[PDB]
Amino acid sequence: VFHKIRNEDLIFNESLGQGTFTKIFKGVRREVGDYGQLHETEVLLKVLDKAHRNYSESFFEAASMMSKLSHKHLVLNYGVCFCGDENILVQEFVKFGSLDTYLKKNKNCINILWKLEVAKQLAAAMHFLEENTLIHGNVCAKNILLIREEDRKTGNPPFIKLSDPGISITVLPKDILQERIPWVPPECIENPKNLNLATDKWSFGTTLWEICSGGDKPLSALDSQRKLQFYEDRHQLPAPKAAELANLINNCMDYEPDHRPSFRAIIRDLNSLF
Ligand SMILES: CCN(CC)C(=O)c1ccc(Nc2nc(OCC3CCCCC3)c3[nH]cnc3n2)cc1
Repeated sequence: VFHKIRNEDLIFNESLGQGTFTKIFKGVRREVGDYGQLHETEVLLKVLDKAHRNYSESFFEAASMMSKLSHKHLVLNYGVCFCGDENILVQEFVKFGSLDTYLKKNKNCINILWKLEVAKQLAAAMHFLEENTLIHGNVCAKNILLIREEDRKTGNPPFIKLSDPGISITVLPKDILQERIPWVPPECIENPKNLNLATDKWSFGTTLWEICSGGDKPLSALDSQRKLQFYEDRHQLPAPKAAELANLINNCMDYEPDHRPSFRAIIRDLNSLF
C-alpha cells in the first residue's frame, strides 16, 4: 500500500495543467524528515476528477506497481491522501517539468549529444522495467521529467526520470486510445488486451521522435479517424530533421511486436552513435 498522507499536511497551490482524467497542482507537504527535522516539501499533486472516479483503481495501481521498484530514473511517489471525496497521488516535484514542453521551449538550444544522453537514460529506465517484466504502457515525452538541466560549466549532462503511466489504456475509452496514436501501438488499437512489454518498445520509438522533433507531436495534424487509417496503411513516421536516430525510431516502431528489439539491444545501438 501507499503511505497515507494527511489532508491536514497538504497545501494545494497553482494549477500546472491536466492529464488523462486528472488535475495536476503544485503543492506543499509538511512532513517530519530525516533526524526528526520538520520539512515543508514541494510536491506534485495529481487529483482524479470527481466526474471519473471509476478509474481510481487503475489511476492508483499505475503508480503503485512502479513504486515497489526503486530506481534512479523512476519518479518517486511520496504517498496518497484519499482526502475524502478526492483521490490524490502525492509525487516528487521535479524542478524543470515535462520534457515535451522543455524540448519545445529549448529547441534551438538542444544538440544531438543532449538528446542521446536523454535517450540513453530513458532506455536505461525501460531496460530496468523490462528485466522486471513491468509494463509501463504510456511512454511519451510528457511522462519524462527533467530533474537537472545540462551544465556547460561542469559539462554535466541533464538528468531525467520516467513518470507513472496514469490510467491504463486497457480501461480507457476507445476515443482516448485513438487520440494517443502513434504512442499506442497498432496491436493495442486493435485490442487493448494486447498490452505487452513490446508496447513500451513501440512507444519508446515514438518518444525518440519527440526528442528529435524539438517538441512537435507526431501526426498532430491528423484527426482520430486519419490516425487509425495511418495504422491501417502501415505507415511509419517521417524522419526527424535531426535524423541521427531515424533508424532506431523505425526499428522500435515495428508493426510486428515480436520483432521490436530488446532495450539491451536498443542501448547498445545508442552507444554506437558516437
Ligand atoms: C517555466 C515552466 N515550468 C518548467 C520549465 C513549469 O511550470 C513547471 C512545471 C512542472 C514542474 N514539476 C513537475 N511536473 C510534473 O509533470 C509535468 C507537468 C504536468 C502538467 C502539465 C505541465 C507539466 C511532474 N510529475 C511528477 N512530478 C512532477 N513535477 C516544474 C516546473
